[PDB]
Amino acid sequence: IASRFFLYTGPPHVEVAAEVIFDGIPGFPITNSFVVAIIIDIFVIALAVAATRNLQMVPRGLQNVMEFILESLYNLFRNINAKYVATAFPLVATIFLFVLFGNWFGLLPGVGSIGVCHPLSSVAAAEGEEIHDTCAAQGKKLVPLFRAPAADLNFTFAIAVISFVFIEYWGFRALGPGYLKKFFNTNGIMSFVGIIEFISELVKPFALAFRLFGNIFAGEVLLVVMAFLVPLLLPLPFYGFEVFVGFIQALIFALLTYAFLNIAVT
Amino acid sequence: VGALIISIASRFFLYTGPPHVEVAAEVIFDGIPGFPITNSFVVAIIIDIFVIALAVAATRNLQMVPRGLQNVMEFILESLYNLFRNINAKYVATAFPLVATIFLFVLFGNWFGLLPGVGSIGVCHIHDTCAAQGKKLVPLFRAPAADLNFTFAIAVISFVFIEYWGFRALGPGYLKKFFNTNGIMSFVGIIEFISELVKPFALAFRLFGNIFAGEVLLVVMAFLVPLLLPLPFYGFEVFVGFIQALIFALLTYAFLNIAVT
Amino acid sequence: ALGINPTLFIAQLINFLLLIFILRALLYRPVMNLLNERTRRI
Amino acid sequence: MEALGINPTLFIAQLINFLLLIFILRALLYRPVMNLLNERTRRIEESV
Amino acid sequence: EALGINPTLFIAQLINFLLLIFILRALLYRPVMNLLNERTRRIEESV
Amino acid sequence: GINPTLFIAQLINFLLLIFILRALLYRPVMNLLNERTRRI
Amino acid sequence: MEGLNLVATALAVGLGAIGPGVGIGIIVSGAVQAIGRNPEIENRVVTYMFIGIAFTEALAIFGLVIAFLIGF
Amino acid sequence: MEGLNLVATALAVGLGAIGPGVGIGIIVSGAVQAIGRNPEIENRVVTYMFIGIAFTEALAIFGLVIAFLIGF
Amino acid sequence: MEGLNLVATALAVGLGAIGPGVGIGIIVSGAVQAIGRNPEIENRVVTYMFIGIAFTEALAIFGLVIAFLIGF
Amino acid sequence: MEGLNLVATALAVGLGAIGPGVGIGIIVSGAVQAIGRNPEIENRVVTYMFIGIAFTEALAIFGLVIAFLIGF
Amino acid sequence: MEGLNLVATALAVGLGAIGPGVGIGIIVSGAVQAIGRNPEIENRVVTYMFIGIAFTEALAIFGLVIAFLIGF
Amino acid sequence: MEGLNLVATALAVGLGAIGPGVGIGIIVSGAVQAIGRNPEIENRVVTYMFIGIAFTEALAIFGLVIAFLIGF
Amino acid sequence: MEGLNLVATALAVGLGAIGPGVGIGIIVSGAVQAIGRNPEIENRVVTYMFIGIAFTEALAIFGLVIAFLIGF
Amino acid sequence: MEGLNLVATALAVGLGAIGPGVGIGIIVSGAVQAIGRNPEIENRVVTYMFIGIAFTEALAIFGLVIAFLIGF
Amino acid sequence: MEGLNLVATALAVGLGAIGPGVGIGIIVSGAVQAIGRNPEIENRVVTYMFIGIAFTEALAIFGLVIAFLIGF
Amino acid sequence: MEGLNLVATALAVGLGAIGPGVGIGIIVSGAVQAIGRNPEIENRVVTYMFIGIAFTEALAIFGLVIAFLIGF
Repeated sequence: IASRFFLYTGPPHVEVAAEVIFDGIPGFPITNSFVVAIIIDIFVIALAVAATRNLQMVPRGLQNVMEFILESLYNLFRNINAKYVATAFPLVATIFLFVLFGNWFGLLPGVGSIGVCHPLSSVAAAEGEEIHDTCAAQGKKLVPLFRAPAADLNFTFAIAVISFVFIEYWGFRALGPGYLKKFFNTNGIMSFVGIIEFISELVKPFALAFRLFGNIFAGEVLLVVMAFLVPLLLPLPFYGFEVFVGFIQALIFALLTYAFLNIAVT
Repeated sequence: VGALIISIASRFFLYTGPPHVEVAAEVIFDGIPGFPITNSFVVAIIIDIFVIALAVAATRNLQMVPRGLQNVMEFILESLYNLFRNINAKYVATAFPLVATIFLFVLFGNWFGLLPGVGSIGVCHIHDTCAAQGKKLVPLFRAPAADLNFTFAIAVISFVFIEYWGFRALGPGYLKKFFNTNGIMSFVGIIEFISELVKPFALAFRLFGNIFAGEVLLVVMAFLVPLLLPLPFYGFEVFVGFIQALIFALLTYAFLNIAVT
Repeated sequence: ALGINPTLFIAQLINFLLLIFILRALLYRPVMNLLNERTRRI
Repeated sequence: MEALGINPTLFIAQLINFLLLIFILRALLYRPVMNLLNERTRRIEESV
Repeated sequence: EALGINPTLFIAQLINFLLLIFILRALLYRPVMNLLNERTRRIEESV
Repeated sequence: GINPTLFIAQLINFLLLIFILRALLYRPVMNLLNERTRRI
Repeated sequence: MEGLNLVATALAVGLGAIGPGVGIGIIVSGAVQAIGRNPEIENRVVTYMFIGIAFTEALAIFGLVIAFLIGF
Repeated sequence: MEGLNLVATALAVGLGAIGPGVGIGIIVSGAVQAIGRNPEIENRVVTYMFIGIAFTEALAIFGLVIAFLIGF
Repeated sequence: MEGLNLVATALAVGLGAIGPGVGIGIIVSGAVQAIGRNPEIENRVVTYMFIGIAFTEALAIFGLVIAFLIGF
Repeated sequence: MEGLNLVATALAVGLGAIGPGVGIGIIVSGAVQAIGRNPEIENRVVTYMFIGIAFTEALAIFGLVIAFLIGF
Repeated sequence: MEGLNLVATALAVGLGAIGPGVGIGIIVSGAVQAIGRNPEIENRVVTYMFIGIAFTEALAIFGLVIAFLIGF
Repeated sequence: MEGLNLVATALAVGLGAIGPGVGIGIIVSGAVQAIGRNPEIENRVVTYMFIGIAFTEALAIFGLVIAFLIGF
Repeated sequence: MEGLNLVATALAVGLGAIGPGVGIGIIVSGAVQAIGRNPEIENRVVTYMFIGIAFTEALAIFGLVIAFLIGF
Repeated sequence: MEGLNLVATALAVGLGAIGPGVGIGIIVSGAVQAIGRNPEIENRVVTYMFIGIAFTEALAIFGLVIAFLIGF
Repeated sequence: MEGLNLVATALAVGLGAIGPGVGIGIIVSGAVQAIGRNPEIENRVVTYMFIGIAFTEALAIFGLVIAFLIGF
Repeated sequence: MEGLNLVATALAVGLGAIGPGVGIGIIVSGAVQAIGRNPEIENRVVTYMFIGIAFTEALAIFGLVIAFLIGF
């Protein structure tokens, strides 16, 4: 059982960085995050059209799974605010359906291994191996081809800012000029709490983006570190925790977006 | 007495000086070619004499109806006996002399340290009196609980008592407990063994530290303001001495109770 | 560093908006229509 | 490929770990999920 | 003689002890005596 | 601090104290209490 | 001595996480218990619950902001 | 040294976070539970709840002020 | 050093926020819960609540004033 | 000194773990007790548990990511 | 290394105010709740409440009294 | 000034144990108390309890990771 | 450092008044709550309460004593 | 580094007071609450309570002992 | 520095005691309360207690491991 | 520089006493409350209580022995 924890074949170190730019020969540079964003856009669109291409009674197969997921999300959002459950559903459904597969793509084999480059070999008396990389030649860093889309502070910041813009717009949509009434209303002590609530609303998109990016980045780095410590049979529970927490983060991103929208409208 | 006390600045006139009393060991009182009579042994003998005197005073007659000192001694003994019976049922007689003698002795030792002149009266080997001469001043009547030797002795005697009675109650099995279980009482057994081993050290250190801290606290409060400032601390110490005595007695008996069962 | 490139940020925002609209016109609307059909034709 | 670069050994560890995780999930988290889907589709069949 | 006496410390200790004894006799005198008398009466009545 | 002669003397004194109180302070009072309780 | 800015960043983030973390935990536990006891009021509770978080978490964010002022 | 001002900023912000964070958490949890146990009184307690926050968070504000001064 | 005064004022303000923050939180939570249990006695308990605040906040003020001394 | 970056990484990770750990513990305990009292309310109690857990754990995540930036 | 004394002062008022403060809170809270359950005992309860404070505040007072000695 | 890596490893391990330890303690106590008052819901709550543990331990695991990234 | 004695005495006071302060607060809150029910029991719960204080304060006293052994 | 022994003594006393002080407070509060709920169990409770009072404080005593060894 | 390796072992062991100690305390208290409330579930409850202790004890064990990696 | 071993012993003992003291305090409080609610179960409760203490104090004991290994 534990006798097969051979570290004679393991990674040399733990490469950690933010989003790394791909070659990007033409203008409009694309990164490793903006190739996995495209690949997961393609996957989600293909999945949606496959579930949609034949819609009928008695769902079974891809259509049944899609209906179950969609109705579960609809019931979850309805429990918070039934008035806007359908007016804002596409945003807080695509957020989940995208972030979930973004987090689950980072765990696929080869994420952090295939790069584009823009026993005897391992060191002894150490618990971590030191086998070099294929593009050690030319002294390159082996820029990973695939990264988790949420592990980049650009895509996550983008979804946070679109969520914040949506919340602000549809709080302004039906409240009159009541936003100025919730903050700095000079109703005795209500002015201070209104200013604090305005500050909190301002920092909400930053909190969401930082939370999602940090969770996904930390999961991927923990996986790399556990692989470095012991290549096999060590990162199994950590892989399970990572997939669970990726699904969790995907769900609560949409949940927090809709909850903030509800607290804004009412 | 009003709260507008003007004698709060008595340190201007009565300056006790730095708390010279900081000795955390035994200081020899009398130079003898044999064993040295430390400052704690003399007070221990004094407390033994006082205990025997009160015992013979309340026990010279043994009147049926308790009155006077006999009533007080009967009350304290009966309270202790009822407490021990509450802790354990059948072994009250086995441990009663030890756990009541220890209570009375350490109680009188703790309450003796608060007596005036404990930190002042002493023997030549702000500036006290002796430091004026070439011989240093070493204080007299250092409470027996303040000494680490006496506390260690009573703690080890309690440890031997507990181990012997647990062994006699539970046969040879108590020596090895249930280490053969290997399912539950395997890692817990060694834990309980080391806990029992460190039990006497904690038992002695509690008394020693409490009494030492009380004495140095009284000296320090005298250093700060030696008038009406250390009155609440005197009350706290006269309370904590009796509390520590009762805790030590109840604790050794409760450790016996957990040892037998 | 953090690498918050405004061009990349705008690209991600545009891609996410396009994904939102494509899914709304392709997945959410038909599935919600079928759910309403199967919950109101009961 | 002149540009492709693959970690020779970390990729093998990732492959083994992911395959083990997939097998474990299929062993454990495949019966409840299929049971729930079957229950939902059977309920819809009954409703029609 | 070899008697070592700290004047200020001894005076302060004596004054504090006297004040503590006085406050105790003010407070912890009636309850202890009452408990003693109650125990004495309870034992006496059992004759 | 850890003078073996000193703590040995203290231990002997404490043992003598408990063995002199039992026959003078504990046996008589316990006998009196036993008589009082057996009287009821 | 080397750069103390790293130690400052660490202290700021760590203590900001220390405080509002327990605050949010207590808020959520209390709100969930209140909802479970009396479901009919849940929505109202949820509102105040989020408000509480919107305060407490804010404090932590402040620390994070300070870090990004020092770390950068 | 050189980074002592940064360390002071971090310490002030962090500790002012850890105190009022737990304070606000406890306040909101208690207020929510009281509202759940008695909705009719809700309005009243709500004000008190906010008043409590207006004190607790105030302390954190002080710490933040100490940052802005040390940070000029 | 030349910056230890900043660390001193930061520590004073931070710890003075640490203590009374949780104190105020507990006091307000208890007062609100008691008001919800017995609205009629509300006024009375409110007084005690404020009195409690006026104690714990005092401690914070002490820390704060120390900073005001370290400042000048 | 010299290796202060390691101390900073350690402090950030440690305090980030300190706070949200207790927060998550409190959230889970309270939500489980609420479910046990009223099994029918579990559907939304679980969602509130998870969103509060995410809120709390975000702070530990901030600590970990800051320490990773300091470490790397 | 003169500024070290200031840091000492900062600790004495600081840390010494984080123990009693919280404690005072609990005291008042408990007292208030005991007044809510049984109004007719309030007086006696209030007494012990203040008595408890008179102890806890004392500790904080100690943290103050040495601090000035450190500052002076 | 040299062996700071050992201190960093110690701090990371220790505080990562500090947080999740209390978290797991609270989680298990709450879950077992809920089981006691409602035995037939045991299988429904135990999972949640374990889920909670799987989060709290995660934080501690993070610390261990750092302990094996600077302790190496 | 020449001023380390002052930091030591400040730590002796400040750190020694953390535990005992919360302990006294908890003791007094519990005793007051236990007085709220069954006021006839008031006597006994007072006794133990003071006994409890006489323990907790004792710990704080130690700290104070140590401070006066360092400062003086 | 002169005076480091004083800092060690202060740290030992302070943390020893920190832990067992809260331990004793909790023990006494629980005991008096149980006594108030049911007076008759007092005779069987108090002894156990005192055992706890002599366990937690033991740890504190350990610190004091070490302190004295460090101080002397 | 000549030291800084003994300090590492001390910190690791101490904080690994800090966390898991309170964790086990809360676990045992809650579990034994559950035993008292519902005796016949005892067996089940006991099992979970031990499991919880394990999930807590390991954390302290980790700290000990660090000591054995520096002490040896 | 040279007295770091004393600081190590002090830190080990103090931090080892910080946690387990509160742990055994909570254990004793919970066990005592269980005795008060249901005296008949008392026996069982007591055993588990001691078991809990046996675990919790063990951690503190570890810290103590570390000091010995460091001081000796």
